[PDB]
Amino acid sequence: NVKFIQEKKLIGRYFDEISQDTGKYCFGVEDTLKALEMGAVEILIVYENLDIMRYVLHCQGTEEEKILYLTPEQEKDKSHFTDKETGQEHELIESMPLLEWFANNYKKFGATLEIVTDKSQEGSQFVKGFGGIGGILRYRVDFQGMEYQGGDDEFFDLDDYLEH
Repeated sequence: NVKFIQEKKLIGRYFDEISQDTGKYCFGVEDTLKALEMGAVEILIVYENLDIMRYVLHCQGTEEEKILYLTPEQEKDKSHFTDKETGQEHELIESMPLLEWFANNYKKFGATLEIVTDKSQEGSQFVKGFGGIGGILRYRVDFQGMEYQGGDDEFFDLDDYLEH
């Protein structure tokens, strides 16, 4: 099965290149997804046994749409579905198997949707270190997270370069 070897070279190439501080990789759904949207991803690392799914939460008010990943415990809590800035209960419109989704249109994003498992040692590095979703990029790209990213260098170590 290609799975065994696919997960070996792919997964390893993810955690190894990152070992070079090349920032040409990302882990998780949000990141792996965003990078796919960024077209920065060269290859996608998603496991067959992915417990992460995509659910869309919306309210009639259409003033606060929310779509994020939830694990067995997350969907159970349901607290995330609501917000203290709206105090309203969202309404799930649809539910789509993320992993299944990844292989559905990965061609559109231009990323190589490759499946892998935790059977191999490398696989654990992903699931245990991340969760079962990763994204390899072609080259260093600009990432956004906290406010004032363009300058404060939240994820950019280059901030020190500025000093000297």
